[PDB]
Amino acid sequence: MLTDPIADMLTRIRNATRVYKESTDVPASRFKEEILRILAREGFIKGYERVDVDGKPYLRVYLKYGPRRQGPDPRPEQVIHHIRRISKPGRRVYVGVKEIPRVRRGLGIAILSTSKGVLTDREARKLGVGGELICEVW
Amino acid sequence: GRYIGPVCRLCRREGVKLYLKGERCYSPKCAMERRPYPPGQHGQKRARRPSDYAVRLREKQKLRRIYGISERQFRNLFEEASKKKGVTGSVFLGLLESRLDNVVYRLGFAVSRRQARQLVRHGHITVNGRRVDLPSYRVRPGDEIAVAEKSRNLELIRQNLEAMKGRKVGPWLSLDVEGMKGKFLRLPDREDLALPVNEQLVIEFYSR
Amino acid sequence: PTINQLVRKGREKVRKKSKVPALKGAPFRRGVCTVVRTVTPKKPNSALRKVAKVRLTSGYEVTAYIPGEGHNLQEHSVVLIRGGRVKDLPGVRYHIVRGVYDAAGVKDRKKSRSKYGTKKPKEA
Amino acid sequence: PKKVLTGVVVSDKMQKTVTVLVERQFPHPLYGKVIKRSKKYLAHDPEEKYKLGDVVEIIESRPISKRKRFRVLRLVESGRMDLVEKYLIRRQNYQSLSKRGGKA
Amino acid sequence: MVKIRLARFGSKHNPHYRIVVTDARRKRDGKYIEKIGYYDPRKTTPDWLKVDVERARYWLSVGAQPTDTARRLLRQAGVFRQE
Amino acid sequence: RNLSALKRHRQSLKRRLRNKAKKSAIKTLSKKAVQLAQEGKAEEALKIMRKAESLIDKAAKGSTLHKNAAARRKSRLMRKVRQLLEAAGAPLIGGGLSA
RNA sequence: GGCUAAUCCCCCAUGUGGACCCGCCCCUUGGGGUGUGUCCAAAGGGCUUUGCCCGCUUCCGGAUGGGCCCGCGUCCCAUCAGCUAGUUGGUGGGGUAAUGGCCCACCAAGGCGACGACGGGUAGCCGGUCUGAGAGGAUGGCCGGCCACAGGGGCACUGAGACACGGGCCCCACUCCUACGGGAGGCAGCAGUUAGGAAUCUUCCGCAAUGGGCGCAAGCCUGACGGAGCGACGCCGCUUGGAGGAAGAAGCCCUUCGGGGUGUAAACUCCUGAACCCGGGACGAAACCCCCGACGAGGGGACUGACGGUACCGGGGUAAUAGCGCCGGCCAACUCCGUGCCAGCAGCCGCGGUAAUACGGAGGGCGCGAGCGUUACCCGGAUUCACUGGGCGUAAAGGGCGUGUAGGCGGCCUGGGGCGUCCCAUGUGAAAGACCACGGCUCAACCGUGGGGGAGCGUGGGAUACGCUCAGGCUAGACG
RNA sequence: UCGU
Ligand SMILES: [K+]
Ligand SMILES: [K+]
Ligand SMILES: [K+]
Ligand SMILES: [K+]
Ligand SMILES: [K+]
Ligand SMILES: [K+]
Ligand SMILES: [K+]
Ligand SMILES: [K+]
Ligand SMILES: [K+]
Ligand SMILES: [K+]
Ligand SMILES: [K+]
Ligand SMILES: [K+]
Ligand SMILES: [K+]
Ligand SMILES: [K+]
Ligand SMILES: [K+]
Ligand SMILES: [K+]
Ligand SMILES: [K+]
Ligand SMILES: [Mg+2]
Ligand SMILES: [Mg+2]
Ligand SMILES: [Mg+2]
Ligand SMILES: [Mg+2]
Ligand SMILES: [Mg+2]
Ligand SMILES: [Mg+2]
Ligand SMILES: [Mg+2]
Ligand SMILES: [Mg+2]
Ligand SMILES: [Mg+2]
Ligand SMILES: [Mg+2]
Ligand SMILES: [Mg+2]
Ligand SMILES: [Mg+2]
Ligand SMILES: [Mg+2]
Ligand SMILES: [Mg+2]
Ligand SMILES: [Mg+2]
Ligand SMILES: [Mg+2]
Ligand SMILES: [Mg+2]
Ligand SMILES: [Mg+2]
Ligand SMILES: [Mg+2]
Ligand SMILES: [Mg+2]
Ligand SMILES: [Mg+2]
Ligand SMILES: [Mg+2]
Ligand SMILES: [Mg+2]
Ligand SMILES: [Mg+2]
Ligand SMILES: [Mg+2]
Ligand SMILES: [Mg+2]
Ligand SMILES: [Mg+2]
Ligand SMILES: [Mg+2]
Ligand SMILES: [Mg+2]
Ligand SMILES: [Mg+2]
Ligand SMILES: [Mg+2]
Ligand SMILES: [Mg+2]
Ligand SMILES: [Mg+2]
Ligand SMILES: [Mg+2]
Ligand SMILES: [Mg+2]
Ligand SMILES: [Mg+2]
Ligand SMILES: [Mg+2]
Ligand SMILES: [Mg+2]
Ligand SMILES: [Mg+2]
Ligand SMILES: [Mg+2]
Ligand SMILES: [Mg+2]
Ligand SMILES: [Mg+2]
Ligand SMILES: [Mg+2]
Ligand SMILES: [Mg+2]
Ligand SMILES: [Mg+2]
Ligand SMILES: [Mg+2]
Ligand SMILES: [Mg+2]
Ligand SMILES: [Mg+2]
Ligand SMILES: [Mg+2]
Ligand SMILES: [Mg+2]
Ligand SMILES: [Mg+2]
Ligand SMILES: [Mg+2]
Ligand SMILES: [Mg+2]
Ligand SMILES: [Mg+2]
Ligand SMILES: [Mg+2]
Ligand SMILES: [Mg+2]
Ligand SMILES: [Mg+2]
Ligand SMILES: [Mg+2]
Ligand SMILES: [Mg+2]
Ligand SMILES: [Mg+2]
Ligand SMILES: [Mg+2]
Ligand SMILES: [Mg+2]
Ligand SMILES: [Mg+2]
Ligand SMILES: [Mg+2]
Ligand SMILES: [Mg+2]
Ligand SMILES: [Zn+2]
Repeated sequence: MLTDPIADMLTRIRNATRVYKESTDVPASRFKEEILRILAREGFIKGYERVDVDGKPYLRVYLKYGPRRQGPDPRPEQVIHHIRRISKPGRRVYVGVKEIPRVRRGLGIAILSTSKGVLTDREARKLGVGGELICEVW
Repeated sequence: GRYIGPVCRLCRREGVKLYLKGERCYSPKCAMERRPYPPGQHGQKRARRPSDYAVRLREKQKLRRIYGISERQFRNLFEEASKKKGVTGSVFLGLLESRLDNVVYRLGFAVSRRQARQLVRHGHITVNGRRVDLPSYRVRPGDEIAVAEKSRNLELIRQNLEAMKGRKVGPWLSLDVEGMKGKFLRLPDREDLALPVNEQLVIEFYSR
Repeated sequence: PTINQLVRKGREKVRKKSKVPALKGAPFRRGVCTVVRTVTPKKPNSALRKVAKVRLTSGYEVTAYIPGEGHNLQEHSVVLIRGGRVKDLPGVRYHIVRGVYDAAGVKDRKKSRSKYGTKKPKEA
Repeated sequence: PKKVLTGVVVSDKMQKTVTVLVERQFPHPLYGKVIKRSKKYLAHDPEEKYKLGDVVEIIESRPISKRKRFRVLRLVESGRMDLVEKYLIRRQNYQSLSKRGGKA
Repeated sequence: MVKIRLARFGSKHNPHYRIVVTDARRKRDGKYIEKIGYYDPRKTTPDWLKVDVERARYWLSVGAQPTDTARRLLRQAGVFRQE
Repeated sequence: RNLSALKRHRQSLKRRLRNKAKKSAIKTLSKKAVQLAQEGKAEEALKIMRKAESLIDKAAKGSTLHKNAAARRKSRLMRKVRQLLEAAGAPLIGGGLSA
């Protein structure tokens, strides 16, 4: 049993990107899908699609990267440089609208989960609501 | 206890010329002509690359030795500036530049800032028609700095205000030489002042 | 430590141990001399330092350094301790204040005079 | 408003009085993680009307005795010793940590 | 009884009182019930006396007993002027 | 020395006496009626209960009992009497009780 | 022992009304209405004395003040792990303004604890204060709020209120008077003395102002307060000069012996003019009172200033205190002589053993300046107890291993509830302080007015993604 | 042997 699937996903993604995989599957959950949406919408990942593996529901997340580079180590820049779990089972993190953080002077984002649904730090602020600060991404 | 001691020796230590006598610090005698080097038995010896601290410290000493203020009052102003809204560097120079004794010097009512100081302490100066004997009194825009009638006929005030005939005055100021009046138009901008001081180094000095 | 662990035990605020048990945590303590020996320095120094056993008003018996060129401290000399260890003599953690009570001030002292307690010479 | 709390009856061994264990949840003042804390209350029960496992609503009331300032405002749900048992075991747990100790 | 009096707030030689509504038994500069005015004995400014007359009227309507000097000032602001 | 306001002490003793004495009567009469009521003697138990009622109120006329101390007394008194008369009583003199 | 007045005490009456018992109704813990029975009132005084004033009695309400109760929060040690008999609850009673083991009688056998009981240590708590980027740490003097105490302990009396700092009683310790029987005391009020201590002030002026007590008022009391005194203890302001001019020193004291430095610096020339038994001189103070009016609203009127002859204005007018620390690196400022592991320095690293920028002195220099240093203590730097924000192969740190109790944590789908969480509105968040603005004192410190923010909690309304819970389902974990 |  995974201990915290959201973390598991953020990490499958962190890992897969570090070796520049084209995509990566993660056990499917409405919730994880919700997060993927923002990820795609914000353009950190090409996209994602539901796919069964061994007859079980996963989410093929399609990674995205920058262009090949110069000098030694022609490895591309990551689109998802960062990406960390904030709230966690056994240290849940909640915030009010006035406490939503401004990830990377705006160049980054934060994904909260509100009773209005999973939103980015700008959306949540827009609809004036707060909630569980799920993660950070830049 | 505003210092009080040999002055055309601070300029020597400060490398740059500090006009702390007004007159003479112009003639071929300000020493900065013959002996621009620091004072003392080692003033001519080979210089040793100053430390970051040294640079900042000397710069603070320069800017402050110009207005002849205490480190106490000097610091008080700087703190007040950090607190005010607006680039500390300038704001600070503005406040410095708003001391009555200073303004009395800018209007030429006196040769030096030191002389201008005594002129305030001795009541020869008037803000808006009322006497003000506080060298640190802060002049605000619109205030008219003048010379007490009773002082108007003073030998010094004559030679002085005479020497100001057809003489230029800072853009943020303005003086009617005849009536011996003057107005503080507005706070000088960094651009309005041109002191041998990089006030940024000063802000840094008070950040250590 | 896990957060649960921190909730369970939390961090321990570290306490501070005084170097000057001059009790009453006063700035100075008054005392009287007993011995008025001399001690050999340690580590790599060598000299005959003037020290003093002092019965403090704080019901304490301690060795206090006697700074300055020379002194006049006897056995029943009343003194004022000011706290300050002497890096060379382990066991000495307080200085005697020249200029107070029986402790005379250093005579012919012309520089760091406020210390050693010596009035200003009537230069003329 | 008079306070109203909800808890489980963990004691019935008193005449006209039941012990109500009330639970409370909240983020830790410095470490954040939500932590469960609780307190036992001695609510007043004139008709011996309530028994163990009973989840009741306690209401702030005029003192009925020393150590007893609440009345049983009503039953929320009947029988359920999952809670009583829990309480009891934690209590039985104590029957250990000392000089002797059980085996649990 | 509850009173309407002065509370010292200025400085040495620089008095400034507050027209206050407090229980007779409290310190004078103690904790009042409500501020309803202020007074500058030396009129160092044109605004050396203000009094929320509506409020002054309230307290008097329920038993507030003004000091003589308190009453004097209140009157000066027409608290009683029925004219 | 000599703080003339020891006259207060002086006076308190006189008052102490006054109060002290009024209460004794009250207690004594009450017990008396409660005693009669119990023994079933109704007409006189009430008669006295009535005196006690009066004495109590008067005690509260000034600063002896005042407050609701009077009320408690009369209450507990009219309480015990009416009840003790549950021995075939039948409020004969229908004194203070309003049956 | 005797006499005597009253707004002293008591009796009878009147009963608006109110208290109590019982019944009924409405409300819902002892709230309110109602009926019968019962019980309960009072004080007089003053006159511009035939109506006004001060006051008295009962009741309902207001206002202010307060008691008691409850949720949550409040230091260290677990080398304190079990605690408890009025102890937990009940019934009846007592007691109180009132709830309550508050206390008592009887009955029951309970209550509390690892979410830290019990015990030990320490400590008044708060608004705030200091520090910090913040989170936090530290702290609670002055000022405002609350609590507690009045030589130590116990107790009640009188009162609307006390278990009463300048009231009372007893026990104790101590001082004092004593004809030895016995009495008298309580500065943790202002000031002052003494002791202790490194250390903390005048046996001051005034009641003029603000405020308090009593009085119809005049007014009386007020060490509260308003002021002055002493102390660089703190903060702010200010002065020891300004402008012009390089003798130039037996000796202090540098050198290549050419000179360099102190230095425009200079009891030496011109200007202003801190101080200064010199003239005038305050706001704070206009009420209570009196008269007219109607003892109202209004309107006129005597009176009264400690601070103080102070501030401040005007005149005259002297050139008129500078000190302390430091100069090896950190850290701004270097040379000579003396000394020779000595004398000594020293925050840490270190310096002195014959060329010492580190010791002491001198010249010079740096820093700050009516101050400058030192010691002590607090926060910082210290992400060096790490929540923000740390670690454990070899640096300190994985428990010798397991089993499993409490606890912490919990896969995928749906539904209910809406505890956590989030949003809205609202109440609360005293004043002071802090921040911003304007303003008063010549500035400032200081002060005045106004403005803004605000977590936490209460109330009402709402949301449901996540966490929780209840219900159902699944099979990817687990087990068979 | 001690301090460089
Ligand atoms: K046990
Ligand atoms: K009746
Ligand atoms: K009332
Ligand atoms: K009330
Ligand atoms: K209350
Ligand atoms: K009872
Ligand atoms: K602060
Ligand atoms: K605090
Ligand atoms: K504290
Ligand atoms: K009165
Ligand atoms: K003058
Ligand atoms: K001179
Ligand atoms: K030599
Ligand atoms: K030297
Ligand atoms: K520290
Ligand atoms: K080990
Ligand atoms: K072991
Ligand atoms: Mg976090
Ligand atoms: Mg600024
Ligand atoms: Mg050595
Ligand atoms: Mg030290
Ligand atoms: Mg030294
Ligand atoms: Mg039962
Ligand atoms: Mg009397
Ligand atoms: Mg009897
Ligand atoms: Mg007699
Ligand atoms: Mg009477
Ligand atoms: Mg009637
Ligand atoms: Mg009657
Ligand atoms: Mg009459
Ligand atoms: Mg009872
Ligand atoms: Mg009762
Ligand atoms: Mg009472
Ligand atoms: Mg008890
Ligand atoms: Mg204590
Ligand atoms: Mg920090
Ligand atoms: Mg700060
Ligand atoms: Mg206080
Ligand atoms: Mg005492
Ligand atoms: Mg006592
Ligand atoms: Mg009483
Ligand atoms: Mg008393
Ligand atoms: Mg008391
Ligand atoms: Mg006393
Ligand atoms: Mg005293
Ligand atoms: Mg002494
Ligand atoms: Mg007075
Ligand atoms: Mg008065
Ligand atoms: Mg000063
Ligand atoms: Mg010379
Ligand atoms: Mg000169
Ligand atoms: Mg002259
Ligand atoms: Mg006037
Ligand atoms: Mg008339
Ligand atoms: Mg009038
Ligand atoms: Mg008067
Ligand atoms: Mg003149
Ligand atoms: Mg240096
Ligand atoms: Mg020697
Ligand atoms: Mg040498
Ligand atoms: Mg030296
Ligand atoms: Mg820290
Ligand atoms: Mg951490
Ligand atoms: Mg570490
Ligand atoms: Mg090892
Ligand atoms: Mg190791
Ligand atoms: Mg191992
Ligand atoms: Mg388990
Ligand atoms: Mg779950
Ligand atoms: Mg669970
Ligand atoms: Mg659900
Ligand atoms: Mg909810
Ligand atoms: Mg709020
Ligand atoms: Mg406030
Ligand atoms: Mg101003
Ligand atoms: Mg101002
Ligand atoms: Mg304000
Ligand atoms: Mg709500
Ligand atoms: Mg819903
Ligand atoms: Mg739901
Ligand atoms: Mg299920
Ligand atoms: Mg050696
Ligand atoms: Zn110059």
